[PDB]
Amino acid sequence: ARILKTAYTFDDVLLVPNKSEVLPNEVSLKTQLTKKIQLNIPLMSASMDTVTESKMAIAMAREGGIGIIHKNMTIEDQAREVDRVKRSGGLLCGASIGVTNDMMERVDAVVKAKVDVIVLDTAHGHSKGVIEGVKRIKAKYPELQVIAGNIATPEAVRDLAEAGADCVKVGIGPGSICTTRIVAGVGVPQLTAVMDCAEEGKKLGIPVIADGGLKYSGDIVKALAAGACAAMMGSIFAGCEEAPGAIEIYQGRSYKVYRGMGSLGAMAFVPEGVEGRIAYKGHLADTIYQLIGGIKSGMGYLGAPTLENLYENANFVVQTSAGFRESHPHDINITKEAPNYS
Amino acid sequence: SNAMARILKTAYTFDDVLLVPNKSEVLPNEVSLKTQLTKKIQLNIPLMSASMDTVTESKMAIAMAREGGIGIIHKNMTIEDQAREVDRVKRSGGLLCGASIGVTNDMMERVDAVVKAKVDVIVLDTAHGHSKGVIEGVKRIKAKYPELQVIAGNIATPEAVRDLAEAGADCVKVGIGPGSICTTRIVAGVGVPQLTAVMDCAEEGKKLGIPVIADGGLKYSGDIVKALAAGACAAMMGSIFAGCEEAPGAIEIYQGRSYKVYRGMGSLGAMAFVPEGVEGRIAYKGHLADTIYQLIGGIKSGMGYLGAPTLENLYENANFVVQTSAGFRESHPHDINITKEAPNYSV
Amino acid sequence: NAMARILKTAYTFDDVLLVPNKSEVLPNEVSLKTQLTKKIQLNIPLMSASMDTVTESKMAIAMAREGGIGIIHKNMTIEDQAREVDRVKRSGGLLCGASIGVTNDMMERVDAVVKAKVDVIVLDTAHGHSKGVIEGVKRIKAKYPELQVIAGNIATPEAVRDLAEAGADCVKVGIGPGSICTTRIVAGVGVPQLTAVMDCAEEGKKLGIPVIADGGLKYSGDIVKALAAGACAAMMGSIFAGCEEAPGAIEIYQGRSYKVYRGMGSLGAMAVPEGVEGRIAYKGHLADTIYQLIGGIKSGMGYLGAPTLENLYENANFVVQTSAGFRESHPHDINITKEAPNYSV
Amino acid sequence: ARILKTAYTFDDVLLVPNKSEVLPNEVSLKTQLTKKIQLNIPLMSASMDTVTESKMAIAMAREGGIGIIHKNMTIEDQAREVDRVKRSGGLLCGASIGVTNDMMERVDAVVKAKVDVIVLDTAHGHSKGVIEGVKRIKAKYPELQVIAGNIATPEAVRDLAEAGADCVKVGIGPGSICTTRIVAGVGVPQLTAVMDCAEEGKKLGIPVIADGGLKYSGDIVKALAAGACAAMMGSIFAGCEEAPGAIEIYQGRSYKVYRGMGSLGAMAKFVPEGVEGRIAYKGHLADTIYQLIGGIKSGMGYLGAPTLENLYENANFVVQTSAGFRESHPHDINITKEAPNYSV
Ligand SMILES: C=C(C)c1cccc(C(C)(C)NC(=O)Nc2ccc(Cl)c(N[C@@H]3O[C@H](CO)[C@H](O)[C@H]3O)c2)c1
Ligand SMILES: C=C(C)c1cccc(C(C)(C)NC(=O)Nc2ccc(Cl)c(N[C@@H]3O[C@H](CO)[C@H](O)[C@H]3O)c2)c1
Ligand SMILES: C=C(C)c1cccc(C(C)(C)NC(=O)Nc2ccc(Cl)c(N[C@@H]3O[C@H](CO)[C@H](O)[C@H]3O)c2)c1
Ligand SMILES: C=C(C)c1cccc(C(C)(C)NC(=O)Nc2ccc(Cl)c(N[C@@H]3O[C@H](CO)[C@H](O)[C@H]3O)c2)c1
Ligand SMILES: O=c1[nH]cnc2c1ncn2[C@@H]1O[C@H](COP(=O)(O)O)[C@@H](O)[C@H]1O
Ligand SMILES: O=c1[nH]cnc2c1ncn2[C@@H]1O[C@H](COP(=O)(O)O)[C@@H](O)[C@H]1O
Ligand SMILES: O=c1[nH]cnc2c1ncn2[C@@H]1O[C@H](COP(=O)(O)O)[C@@H](O)[C@H]1O
Ligand SMILES: O=c1[nH]cnc2c1ncn2[C@@H]1O[C@H](COP(=O)(O)O)[C@@H](O)[C@H]1O
Repeated sequence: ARILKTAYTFDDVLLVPNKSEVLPNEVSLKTQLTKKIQLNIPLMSASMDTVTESKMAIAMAREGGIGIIHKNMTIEDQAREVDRVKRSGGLLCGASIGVTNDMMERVDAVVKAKVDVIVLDTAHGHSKGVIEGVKRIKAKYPELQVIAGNIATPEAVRDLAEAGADCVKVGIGPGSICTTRIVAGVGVPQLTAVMDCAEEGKKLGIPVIADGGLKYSGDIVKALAAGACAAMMGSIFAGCEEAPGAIEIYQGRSYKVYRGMGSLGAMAFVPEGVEGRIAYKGHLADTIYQLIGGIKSGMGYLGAPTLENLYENANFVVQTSAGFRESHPHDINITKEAPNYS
Repeated sequence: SNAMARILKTAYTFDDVLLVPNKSEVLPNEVSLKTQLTKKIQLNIPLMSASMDTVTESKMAIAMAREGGIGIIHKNMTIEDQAREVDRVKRSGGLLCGASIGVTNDMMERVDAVVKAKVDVIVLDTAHGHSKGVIEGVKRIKAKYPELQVIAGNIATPEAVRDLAEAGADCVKVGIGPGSICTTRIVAGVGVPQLTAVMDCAEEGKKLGIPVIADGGLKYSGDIVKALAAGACAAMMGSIFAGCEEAPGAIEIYQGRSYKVYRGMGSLGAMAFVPEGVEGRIAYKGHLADTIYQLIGGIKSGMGYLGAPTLENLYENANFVVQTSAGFRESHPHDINITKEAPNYSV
Repeated sequence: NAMARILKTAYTFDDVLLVPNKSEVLPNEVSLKTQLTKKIQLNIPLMSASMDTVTESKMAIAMAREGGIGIIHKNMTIEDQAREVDRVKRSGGLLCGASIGVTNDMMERVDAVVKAKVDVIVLDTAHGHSKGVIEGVKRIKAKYPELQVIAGNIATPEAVRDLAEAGADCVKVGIGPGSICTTRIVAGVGVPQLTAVMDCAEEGKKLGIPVIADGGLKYSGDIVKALAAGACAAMMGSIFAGCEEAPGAIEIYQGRSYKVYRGMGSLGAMAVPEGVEGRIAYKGHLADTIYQLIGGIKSGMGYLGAPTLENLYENANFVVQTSAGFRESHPHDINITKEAPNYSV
Repeated sequence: ARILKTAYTFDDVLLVPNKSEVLPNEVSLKTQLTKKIQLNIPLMSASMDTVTESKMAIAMAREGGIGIIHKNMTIEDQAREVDRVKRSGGLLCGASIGVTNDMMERVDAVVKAKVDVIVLDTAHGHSKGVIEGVKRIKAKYPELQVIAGNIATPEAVRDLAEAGADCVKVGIGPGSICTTRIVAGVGVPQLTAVMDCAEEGKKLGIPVIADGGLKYSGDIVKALAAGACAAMMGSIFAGCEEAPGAIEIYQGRSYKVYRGMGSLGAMAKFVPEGVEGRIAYKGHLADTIYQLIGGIKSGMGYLGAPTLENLYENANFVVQTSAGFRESHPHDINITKEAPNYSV
């Protein structure tokens, strides 16, 4: 038993500005999710039963990103949901697969529906089940793009690449709704996790996704600058009109339900998530607009016209909790709504 | 030129660190939680209830033993009552039982009584185990009862592990200042953050062949995983069990909520003074079995994440990272209004 | 083939404290004079922010009368800004500064404030380490070789060097520390201010170019830290936005007096945002606030044995405090029942 | 301009238990305030007009410590105060002195009242005025014991000892009522200040006082283990019935006034370096001292120290994070009973 290092989350770090010749409106946000799949913006909606069904997946795709359709539904329903996305004009669609007895049956149905990428997503991606699962899928569908997760170490990146994964998803315990670190003791602060895993993925030619723990548009800039090809979000999208669930009103405020897929409610037991509510945000398009503007602003400050040189030119400093207080607005009574800050 | 620097080492508590996932070929339902409390005493689960007058009498010790762990009967009662309590556990189906002993004029009379009642382990229990009185107490007890299993505590340094081991202790108990009801660090200025204490003591124990117990400061199942991964053979809890039906004390209702009393053994109320503990209320939890179910499930999850089929394998292959207070905020659920109870998480 | 990296820990004012020095100088014996630029001297090292809720001619006149300087904001027509500079210049030859953006009409605005005899212009931008600001400085110094130019905002030594080479007479440091700023949150970018000022001032001293510590200052002691770290001057928005001389009416809500204060990057000021809009306490007249700030600075210089600001820089030593140190540093374990004029909660 | 190191306050550190052959009841709290002045317990009350006049100094001395009579009164009044303490049984008494035009005449008057020790008390002890003040006092009164302060660095210890100080007082900005670090930006977190200065004092044979920022008895143990010969407190004693000021009731709670000497109110008796407020009434000094001493004795038992010197020689600190601090305090308990040595 040894203590390796201090590991950082997004709130621990800030990016140092670079000499720039590019204005935010001039930068480009295209990214390769896999070698075969390009996205116009590097944003993905989480594969959760309170975040992404076909309604969300279609809107994400029209905005330039992609939704991963959750697997808490019949194989038949999930193929139906993937098919609904694909027939809505050649939109990209993903679907979640689990390490289950019917894994291949479910894969078979979503490929029949022409899914563009599957996510073999589990609480612990660095495992015999996932590794063998990836190898079976690629042995039957060599061309099927496969994201495998979730992981938090460079050894996991190497092992899953070696299995045939086309992309790996990073994130153990940083989710807004996640208790894995509290109930199991396990996880890696997400900025260090993405940085160390992306470094290994660059050496092997495999992209990594930064999944969970993102709250503000500036957090996405950090995750991309740390080397992720894309950022996955549940909380930021669960309050949008296109996520599942009705709008509930209470004391003049509107809400949507959001819960971990390891929460008691979603599994219906020793849960690794919680259940609750988040503010209703309106249409996804308004949220995406603010995320993309802040990302383009950060790339302007970093002198990055596109996303590759962003990682190469990224220098972080660590801030203390007093630095964090300086970074947020302070010593002001904010009386007006800001569209990208709360 | 090169300058002089003050050598101050940082020590960590459970909330300072996280376990890094390992490659895993084991599912949580396949791991084994057996542990050796002492070379002679095996537990089916690595959990102990604290020797406190608001946590463990015979009712709790019986339930802990039936769940696969052990309870330590507290000594805030007559010698005859403590022997009766141990005896009641031992008559309830050969269950394991422990009893707390103090550095007192009547120490051996109390030891004799609980030995007569067939106690399986005594805990020579003190605020400062790395002391002349505890060292001599262990020697005297082992000279009279060479086969009697003795835990000695509490301590926080490898030197204390070495000295108590040389005195004849079969196991040592680590924890100066981490307990939820404890003020030792505040009033005396003394203690060691518990994750570092357990790690540094356990590593010395591993080299001497003596196990160590991680006593105090545990709040969530994941904290126990950290303590076991750091090398502790078992985890001792007061607060986590004190709200259970099987703990001493009536269930008290106030403004629609149910409470039980929990207090330090060094608080005024327990000692009845310069106290080193406080007295208060915690939420009623219901039956011990439901709390144990959640704790065990969390430990098994952690071992799955670390690929550990056994607790020795957990310790041998565990790596930690340090998190900052921002890391801690990410680790807990954040930016959500939690609306439903979770059986293993409360804020 | 470079890779992303974590360079170091960087500190804000609340992270550090100045170690007392042997002193042979009482606080009333110290001199607060400073060179804003080689050409311009200030009797006290304080500047009011170039914002439409902080500085117009009323504030700039009062700042200059106190011995500092105000920068007239550019959220107005070119003609009105020229008029505002002119009102300041007329009142006894007081120093005045004016804000300029990287815009298509940049040189037209410069022309008009030069005509009004502005003493310094600030090429004010969110990201001063940029081609636009560099080319802007060069163009201005080509048409007006002796016009003093401050360029900002920046946070790195590289930026100091690049703007000095472009011809800047002074550089302004601050990416993200402002009270009303959200740059670090929405874009992910910035450098904690004490470290940003120390590292930029270190480069500036090597090149003979001063640097301004802009943003994030809350108490008079924070200004001492900024000056000890090598800044020639401190610029404040929040500390001045509540004064009588700031723009905006005095608003009363539930027995408390307020004034509006907002980021220039806020939706309201621009009518994707990087600032917020709110209200701060009304503080009465600028003179009362400056008195407390100056007294605090003089006290600090007494503690550090510094008769002059250059001596303060040369002999200042900092320690880092933890959040527990910070709790010690503030009053603690006391129910404060009387207002202190230089301390609020 | 450079960052030297991280500096720590009491809440940043904990003492590691030692092997112990001494029980808390077997330890000795005796200490040398100066080479000439022994205290039976290592505690002093602050020279503040809401903490120490003759009533508090007499009570402090009878408990084995010492009070420093504040100077916010006429020279004649301060002499009478000192005189009351000395006539109450040869009790030890101290008196504060400022860097003032009447400095020597104030010293003359308290010397005639037979003060045991004067404290050349100032915001910045590492200054020419204090250095020359000490030299002048020791020139006229070579045997008069002189504490000089306040300071926060080893260099200040050296310069003050060279001036002739018999003891130096450490604390720039730790006071509960102090705003020095906020308004002037200056100070050193108190545990590091005491450790650095006391180590310098030990080399020179000059003791150092840990003055300010103490909240709990364990904070004093840390100050003494860091090498301080004594601890000085305002807040911990200002609520005692022997402190100046009436007991005031507000909404069923009892309070006394407590304020910095550099607050407006105290200076009026303007850029201040302190605040004014109220703290809880604590009853008689004896009950507070009893808890402080018990906690110190417990700490010394944990460290196996029969004496304050052995405590310093064998003390090892570790640093704790804010998560460590949350563990060190009681946590996850609704406290429902008063404890005499713990509040929050
Ligand atoms: C994202 C998270 C948090 C999540 C999502 C759904 C359910 C769970 C539950 C609550 C069921 N928690 C769990 O599942 N915890 C766990 C712990 C350790 C291990 Cl080793 C495994 N292993 C599983 O078996 C598969 C083998 O490939 C795959 O690795 C994993 O899903 C699972 C967690
Ligand atoms: C778990 C704790 C906190 C506890 C439990 C019950 C009582 C106390 C009290 C409040 C009485 N606090 C105390 O007891 N504090 C103390 C401090 C330092 C020393 Cl050295 C000792 N030594 C005692 O005498 C024995 C000699 O072996 C044994 O070491 C110890 O119990 C005791 C503390
Ligand atoms: C002080 C700040 C925060 C501020 C003040 C007013 C408006 C803005 C807005 C909200 C408009 N935010 C912005 O302006 N964000 C931004 C981001 C990245 C870059 Cl690269 C640039 N570049 C601009 O174009 C100029 C070219 O030199 C100069 O670099 C900059 O002013 C601007 C920000
Ligand atoms: C304990 C403190 C905080 C205190 C107590 C009373 C008054 C003050 C006031 C508010 C008046 N604040 C002050 O006094 N601040 C100060 C700052 C810097 C220097 Cl250099 C000095 N020097 C003074 O003049 C003497 C010359 O030796 C001696 O050094 C010092 O007392 C004083 C502070
Ligand atoms: O219950 C769970 N426990 C732990 N992690 C979860 C759970 N459900 C979803 N996740 C992860 O949390 C991410 C969402 O994090 P968020 O964007 O911070 O809300 C998802 O994309 C999953 O990777
Ligand atoms: O009053 C006391 N002061 C300090 N520690 C105590 C006291 N009473 C019990 N303990 C310790 O605290 C542990 C319980 O800690 P908890 O599980 O955090 O509530 C016990 O097992 C003892 O080691
Ligand atoms: O909206 C904005 N976003 C970021 N920084 C701003 C904005 N508006 C003004 N600033 C900066 O914030 C400073 C004022 O900071 P303050 O003194 O902390 O309130 C100004 O002098 C500018 O450098
Ligand atoms: O107004 C002031 N400003 C700064 N320090 C003060 C002031 N008045 C008293 N002190 C110091 O604060 C100490 C008391 O600190 P406390 O024990 O934390 O309340 C005194 O002994 C003085 O050293």
